[PDB]
Amino acid sequence: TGRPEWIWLALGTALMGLGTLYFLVKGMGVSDPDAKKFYAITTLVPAIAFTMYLSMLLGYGLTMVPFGGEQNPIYWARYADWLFTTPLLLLDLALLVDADQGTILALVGADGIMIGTGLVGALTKVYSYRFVWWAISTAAMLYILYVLFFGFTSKAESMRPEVASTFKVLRNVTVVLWSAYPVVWLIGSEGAGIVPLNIETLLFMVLDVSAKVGFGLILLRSRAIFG
Ligand SMILES: *C/C=C(C)/C=C/C=C(C)/C=C/C1=C(C)CCCC1(C)C
Repeated sequence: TGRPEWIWLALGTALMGLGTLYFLVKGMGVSDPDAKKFYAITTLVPAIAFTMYLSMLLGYGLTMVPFGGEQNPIYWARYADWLFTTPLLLLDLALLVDADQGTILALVGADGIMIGTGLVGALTKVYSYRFVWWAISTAAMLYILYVLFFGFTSKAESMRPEVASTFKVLRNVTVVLWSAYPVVWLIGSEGAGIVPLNIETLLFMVLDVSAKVGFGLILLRSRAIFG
């Protein structure tokens, strides 16, 4: 097939794999129980991304959805990735500030809605309705970000500065990166079709790699993960 976006898919696969192995190696050397917890969650995130980037590189996770008078190329494997990686990242943040079970449940649930309506919108055949689903998915994301910014930051204040400071950074990287996904979707192949797929794939790999390996490097190198 040789689609123009394959090189970014190859690069995404490469970065996710390397990040996975490094976290795995670093994770199985640590003896602290809590640190092990964080390591297991954070290593699994890029591990899942790697498998999906690899599948997409190999030609899977792609479907032609008709709308706008065109046969549009929609990479659905992405939602198969995000369905599990986004809540895991959320869990990392939750464990960090000792969030409550109710909070976590509500965040993971909002997250499920976000990815769920996102895919439904990415698969919808009525052009205008694709944006209705997109709109709902974004509303869910803003709920999650609101909670992370207003709820979590507040509870991270019961933690040590080292832990509060690590959370701030992770929270910040998350707010900035996550905020970017809906915009990429809106102007890319799933939406307005302004930004071509090859470029769109490039933007997504940069956000995904930054949001997973970037996020993991920051979290796993901190002393805040220790019991
Ligand atoms: C490793 C992957 C990460 C951190 C992915 C984050 C993905 C999002 C914040 C995705 C958000 C979306 C919307 C707000 C609406 C349209 C569809 C999505 C799923 C692209």
